[PDB]
Amino acid sequence: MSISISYSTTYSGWTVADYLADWSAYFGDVNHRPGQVVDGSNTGGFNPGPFDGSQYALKSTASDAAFIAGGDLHYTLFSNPSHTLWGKLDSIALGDTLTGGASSGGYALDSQEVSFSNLGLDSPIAQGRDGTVHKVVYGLMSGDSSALQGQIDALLKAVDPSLSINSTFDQLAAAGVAHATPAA
Repeated sequence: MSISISYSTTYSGWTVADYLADWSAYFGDVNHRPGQVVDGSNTGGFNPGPFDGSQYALKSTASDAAFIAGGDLHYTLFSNPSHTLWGKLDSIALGDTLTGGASSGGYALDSQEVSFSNLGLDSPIAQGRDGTVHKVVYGLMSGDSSALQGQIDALLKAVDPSLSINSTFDQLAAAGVAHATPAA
């Protein structure tokens, strides 16, 4: 039930908060909003889709950044409550260069920098766009990871009250929550 974090050794001395503030700005905002949607540019994709998946993945339109959201996710499109992403969010993986899809056995990052697993998030359809899953993932699409940061901060303090998003990855490794992965 405890949050698990992976990080490239490159980020060992970063705080989680500082990494996510930079990642949000580096990915930027794909502008998935009325009158701005561009299929194959700023929709992302589900595995296996078309409107539900064990993964939802999106590449930046500003940089090589990409994320993969993992769990059991559902998008309502026009159906009440419209344009809601709901369901279970277990993991967020952040890095560069999205590959794959259903036919490849899933989505993958060429360079996975950081991931957060065992997030334990579950938002029902009835909450619509006010659901935590919706707000966490939409923040990643739109250059504001405040919602994700708050959920990670809460999960860390729940493992041990000395931990927070102001901890470095190396501090979270010493606390048994985080695990170093190979550098790009």
